[PDB]
Amino acid sequence: DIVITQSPSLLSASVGDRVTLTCKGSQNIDNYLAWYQQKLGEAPKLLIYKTNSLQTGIPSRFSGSGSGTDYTLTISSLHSEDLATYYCYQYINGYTFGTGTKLELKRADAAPTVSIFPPSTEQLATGGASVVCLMNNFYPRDISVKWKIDGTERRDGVLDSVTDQDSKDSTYSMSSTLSLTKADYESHNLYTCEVVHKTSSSPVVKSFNRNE
Amino acid sequence: LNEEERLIRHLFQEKGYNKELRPVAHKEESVDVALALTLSNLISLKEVEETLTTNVWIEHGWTDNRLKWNAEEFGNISVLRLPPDMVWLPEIVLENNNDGSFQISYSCNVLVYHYGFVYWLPPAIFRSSCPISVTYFPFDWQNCSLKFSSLKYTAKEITLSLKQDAKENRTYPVEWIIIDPEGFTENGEWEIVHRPARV
Amino acid sequence: KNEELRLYHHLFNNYDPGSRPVREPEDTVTISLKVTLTNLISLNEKEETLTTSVWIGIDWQDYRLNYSKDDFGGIETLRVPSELVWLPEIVLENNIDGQFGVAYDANVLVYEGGSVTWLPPAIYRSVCAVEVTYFPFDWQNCSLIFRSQTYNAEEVEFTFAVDNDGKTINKIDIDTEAYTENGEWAIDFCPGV
Amino acid sequence: EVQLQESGPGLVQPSETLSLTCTVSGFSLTSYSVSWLRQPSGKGPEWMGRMWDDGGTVYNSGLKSRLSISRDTSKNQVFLKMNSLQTDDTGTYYCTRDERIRAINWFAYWGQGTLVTVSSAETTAPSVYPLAPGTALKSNSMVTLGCLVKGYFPEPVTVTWNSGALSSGVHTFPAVLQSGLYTLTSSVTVPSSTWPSQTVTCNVAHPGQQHQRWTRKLC
Amino acid sequence: SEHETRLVAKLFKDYSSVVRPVEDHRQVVEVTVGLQLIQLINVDEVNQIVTTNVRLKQQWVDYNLKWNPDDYGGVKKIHIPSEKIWRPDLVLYNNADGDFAIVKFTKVLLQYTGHITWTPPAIFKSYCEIIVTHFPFDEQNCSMKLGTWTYDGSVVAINPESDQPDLSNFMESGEWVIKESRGWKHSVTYSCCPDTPYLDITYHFVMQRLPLYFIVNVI
Amino acid sequence: SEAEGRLREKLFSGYDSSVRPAREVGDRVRVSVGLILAQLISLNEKDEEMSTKVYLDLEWTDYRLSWDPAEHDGIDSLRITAESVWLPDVVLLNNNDGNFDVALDISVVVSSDGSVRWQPPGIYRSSCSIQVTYFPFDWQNCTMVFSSYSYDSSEVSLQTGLGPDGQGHQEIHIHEGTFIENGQWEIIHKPSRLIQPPGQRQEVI
Ligand SMILES: *[C@@H]1O[C@H](CO)[C@@H](O[C@@H]2O[C@H](CO)[C@@H](O[C@@H]3O[C@H](CO[C@H]4O[C@H](CO[C@H]5O[C@H](CO)[C@@H](O)[C@H](O)[C@@H]5O)[C@@H](O)[C@H](O[C@H]5O[C@H](CO)[C@@H](O)[C@H](O)[C@@H]5O)[C@@H]4O)[C@@H](O)[C@H](O[C@H]4O[C@H](CO)[C@@H](O)[C@H](O)[C@@H]4O)[C@@H]3O)[C@H](O)[C@H]2NC(C)=O)[C@H](O)[C@H]1NC(C)=O
Ligand SMILES: *[C@@H]1O[C@H](CO)[C@@H](O[C@@H]2O[C@H](CO)[C@@H](O[C@@H]3O[C@H](CO[C@H]4O[C@H](CO)[C@@H](O)[C@H](O)[C@@H]4O)[C@@H](O)[C@H](O)[C@@H]3O)[C@H](O)[C@H]2NC(C)=O)[C@H](O)[C@H]1NC(C)=O
Ligand SMILES: *[C@@H]1O[C@H](CO)[C@@H](O[C@@H]2O[C@H](CO)[C@@H](O)[C@H](O)[C@H]2NC(C)=O)[C@H](O)[C@H]1NC(C)=O
Ligand SMILES: *[C@@H]1O[C@H](CO)[C@@H](O)[C@H](O)[C@H]1NC(C)=O
Ligand SMILES: CC(=O)OCC[N+](C)(C)C
Ligand SMILES: [Cu+2]
Repeated sequence: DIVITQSPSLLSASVGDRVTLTCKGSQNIDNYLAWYQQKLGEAPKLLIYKTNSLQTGIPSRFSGSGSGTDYTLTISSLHSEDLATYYCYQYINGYTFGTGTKLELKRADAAPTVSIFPPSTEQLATGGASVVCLMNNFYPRDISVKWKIDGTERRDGVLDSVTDQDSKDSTYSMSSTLSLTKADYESHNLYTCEVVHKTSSSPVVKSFNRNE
Repeated sequence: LNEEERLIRHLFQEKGYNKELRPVAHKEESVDVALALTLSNLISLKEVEETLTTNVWIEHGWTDNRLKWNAEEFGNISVLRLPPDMVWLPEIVLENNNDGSFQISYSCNVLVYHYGFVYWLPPAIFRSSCPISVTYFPFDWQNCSLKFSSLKYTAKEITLSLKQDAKENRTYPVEWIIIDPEGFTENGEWEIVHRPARV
Repeated sequence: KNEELRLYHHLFNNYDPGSRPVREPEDTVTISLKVTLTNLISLNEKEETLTTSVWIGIDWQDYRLNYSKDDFGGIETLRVPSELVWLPEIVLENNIDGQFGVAYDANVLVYEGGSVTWLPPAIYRSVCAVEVTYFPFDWQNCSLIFRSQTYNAEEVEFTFAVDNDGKTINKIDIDTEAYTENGEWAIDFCPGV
Repeated sequence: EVQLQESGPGLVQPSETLSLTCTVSGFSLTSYSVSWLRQPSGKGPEWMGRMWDDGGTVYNSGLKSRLSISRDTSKNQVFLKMNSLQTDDTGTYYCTRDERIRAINWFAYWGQGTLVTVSSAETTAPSVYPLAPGTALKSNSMVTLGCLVKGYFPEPVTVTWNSGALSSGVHTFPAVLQSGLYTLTSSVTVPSSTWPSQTVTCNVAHPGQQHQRWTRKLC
Repeated sequence: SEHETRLVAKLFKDYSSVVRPVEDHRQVVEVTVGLQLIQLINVDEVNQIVTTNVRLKQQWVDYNLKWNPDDYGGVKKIHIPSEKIWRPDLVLYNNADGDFAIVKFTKVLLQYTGHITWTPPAIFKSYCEIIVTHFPFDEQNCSMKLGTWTYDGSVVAINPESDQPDLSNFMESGEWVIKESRGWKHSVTYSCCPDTPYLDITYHFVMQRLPLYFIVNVI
Repeated sequence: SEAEGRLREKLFSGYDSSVRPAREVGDRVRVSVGLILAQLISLNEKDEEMSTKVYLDLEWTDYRLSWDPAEHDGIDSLRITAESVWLPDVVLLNNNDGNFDVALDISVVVSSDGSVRWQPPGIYRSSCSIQVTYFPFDWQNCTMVFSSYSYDSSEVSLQTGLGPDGQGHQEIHIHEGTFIENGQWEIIHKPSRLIQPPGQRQEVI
């Protein structure tokens, strides 16, 4: 079937900005492309079909354009209502969907509030030694985290997740963890969390030595 | 949405077009039908069978105001092509045929124009009866003819007329068989000396 | 009530003769062909036309027409107009007058178990290039080419009919109760491929 | 007017059979086709199959053996049944009303979608470990402290700080699955002098077995 | 087992064979026309009529006859009666005593892309100017002027499939050898229709008589 | 032409062209059979066959097709395609090539009193016993036998068409101003006779 790609994967724009999401197939889609708007926890809503037919009741600020293998969705003036994930899909040969473009309101850059916590006594009593590192209220979402133990980096057992934009300040929050056994933890003493973010040329670092 | 399909729906389903009724405001009115004949090839004149075979195009033309539409309302469609089964036809046949082939050979699409003019140019091969004057053979000339009239309609119902054509914004009747240099094939035995047309 | 009417309604109330009798599109319909020659009407050398009267034995399985005689009063054959069933549209490709199809649209026979049989009579005029070199002591290799007009080899597949002894009849069948000898042309061989 | 509502079990054992009911209102199944879509976690949506208006069905070739679709035009319900379930089937399942132009079809309306999780793990109570800084690197009036919630199954789990005293300064990072069980974290902003003296407590509840815990600050 | 019937029903529910098969009426229908010559049946010198068995392959895309193969289990082609669809009205202009248009309405092959292939058989009895000078050693140049009768070049454009007729299935005649064959597309303006040029493809065959029969019996 | 459409729909509402317009079960339908000869195409002695181009002149009353013209905007007559009304199956019994029927089903004319007139053209090749003796001074007596194929004399009564004055002008009509004079044969006598049956059928010869 016709493979479909979208760009950007994540797009940030301020209210009122024109945005043009792009959708490109591996084969001629012959204008049989549709766009729908999906919000977290809400039923997806069809915006456009046949690349330019506006769905009834969709605001006229949405418009579609394209031909052959390249297509675009244009929002003439971004409203706050329109912050959502937009998928193009194709229905002329099979059904294939884009990965989706997530659209966020643009925000002033902010450095993360970084903190690090050793495995508490209660976790160590249960034999768990997972380390945790937090990064609250940062923007943009572009962030990277590295764990270093006794100066040596660690990647096994590392897991993390990032919240969506806060509804009041649009900043992101991230948490990251390093699961370890009590034996593996006690084999080392130095632990540090290294946070890379676009607001600085050097990483923010936090560290602890042994139990608190 | 194709404007042609919406236009055809408007003309036939919404307007309720009836192909069996003549295009007239009142039954007392006759339908004026213009005929011309384009001779494409004089296939043969068989003296023994007294049968002239000709490949011809019969130019029918009449007005059907039921098929009028505003071009601007339907995407600027100025001409529409319809099966002849869809529209009323004047039902004109070769009266003096020699073999029972009264009707045209191919029922081509009718052309309908937005101002209500209906145009039809079916091709036909006709085998008309042509009595042969053998007297001066082989130096003979033969006065063959093709007689066209309607049998389903009469002078009370349809008025036959010759195709009118225009030069210098003045109209004249085409009182002759049309010979088109792109469509016409010269017969190797017979030279067409005269080719009149009369109502 | 006539059980044939119940059988006809059961078979054809939800039957489409457009689609082939296949459960999946990629399945071939196997056709059993058994051309039976009734007479060689003539070989016209001047026009190079062989005229023959034949019966075109066509048998195939149509799973949609499957029925059991026990459910319909013991009916073992139903005659149905051929326009109602799917047909392989077998035509004589090497005809010369343009008569591709058969001369009479005989009813098909829908046997129990879903076997469909068609045996229409046909008169065929076909191209036979005549080698006049040894006339009048000449022999002529006329041929009849049968194919589906519509379906390709991956949609409809031909096979020869199988005799009661299990031997495939890879030749034109001749029935002593139907064949009338031509007084001008003897027939020596009639293999099918 | 037009609405669709998927319903079904949120958790199904592997190799069990999933069943979903798409309830329909505002239109008649006899005149609109209903397609089924699913969105596997971390992937784009895929078409599973369609219930035709004429009552026929068609299925994705990858799922044709695993799927059956049926409907009740009197109840305005479309049923999906899927067997041989596997971990990779975990995702959100949508039923869609399909529009048409001649033979071409596209998804015009979506239901809200039902999250289906395929996992063998039995319901398990969370552990709630306290998080406290390993060094006194800061003393500001706004310092972040949290709690680590691990081992519970299934979702959801909820975290609050001194119950209703949580205030807006609370964050709840999305849960993560490890070794077939969930892990979650939360943090609160508190003065550096408050959290060692006030009994700042993370309150955690797990409706999967109505479990409840409270963990105070320890350092 | 019902999906091809469903497909045919969906395609033709509101299909119109009257309108041209284009998305927009200002578009031109692109028809590919390939004459296949199966047999030179006769060359009637005295009547100047040539009888030929031909297949007139016609190919065009019908915008409305598209379908998605996944909706119908991967059905990518179907056979449908040609009387149901719109067809180009190719007429043999130089017809002498046969039919002008195709009369054997065989089934067309329709593909999921909307591409229609139609290969109706015909016996064209076209007029040919038999040149008598070099008889019985004469070469005859007989032609077939084929074009859409009512659709003009701005409305339906016909294009030759190949520069030459397809002779791959030509049954070798015992009287005439086709030394050359070619197809030329022309646009010409008729006095009927001065503002709209009409397209035609004139296929022609240079046939050389085999003189041996006439050498023996006459010369 | 709205009133014509209304009248046409009224007449054929509940009409059945397969049923002959007998009012009572015993009523016969009287069909006047006239013949107009347009061209004696040829006479073939080898086939003993005469080819003629003729117009029939069939007239009968169909009570189902009567109407009051004052109720229908003064429409006193109507032209209707022959396939939609009941037609007598008058055919050439003595044809030589199997073409019983007429060459073209032109429209019938229906009068408001229900009188239907039909004048279809026919191309006919009747068998004609050739008087071989006095060739080439011979004269030939060819016959065209027209009868209803199916209906009995008790259902359809054929009659020779009367003259325009109602005279019993039992002759083949020939419009001498437009008749295509044959170059080899001269028409001397052209009578017609109604032949009474010896379930039997009447014939007009
Ligand atoms: C046996 O008999 C047959 C016929 O019975 C005979 O067939 C002829 O064969 C000759 C060649 O042997 C053909 O001649 C060629 O014709 C080609 C097609 O020409 C047509 O199309 C041209 C396309 O140009 C534009 O056309 C329109 C615009 O009008 C536009 O939409 C298109 O996109 C395209 O751009 C067109 O130019 C051409 O016009 C010709 O005629 C007009 C008026 O009639 C005149 O004004 C022009 O000057 C011109 O003559 C016509 O409509 C053509 O392409 C081809 O050209 C090649 O050769 C010439 C020289 O010969 C070079 O100058 C040129 O660069 C190319 O190399 C050539 O002209 C002829 O058309 C056939 N005719 C028929 C009726 O089929 C066989 O030859 C006979 N064989 C024997 C005896 O052995
Ligand atoms: C009567 O007429 C029949 C039809 O013309 C004759 O049968 C044909 O005879 C010719 C003789 O040249 C055969 O042609 C040869 O075939 C062989 C076999 O190859 C075959 O398979 C390959 C691969 O598929 C294919 O390319 C060939 O075309 C053949 O189909 C070749 O090796 C030779 O090169 C040559 O082509 C025909 O095959 C054969 N056809 C059939 C259907 O029998 C028959 O011989 C005539 N009989 C008499 C007594 O006159
Ligand atoms: C065609 O139909 C017959 C009749 O139903 C099938 O034969 C069996 O019939 C009995 C009825 O007593 C059923 O219980 C069986 O299920 C049928 N099937 C078999 C395999 O025994 C028959 O199978 C059908 N199909 C074909 C191809 O003939
Ligand atoms: C029709 O053509 C005119 C110009 O002649 C143009 O202004 C108008 O927009 C056209 N309308 C449509 C519906 O295409
Ligand atoms: C309009 C129409 O039917 O034209 C036919 C004649 N032709 C093809 C020579 C122009
Ligand atoms: Cu199916």
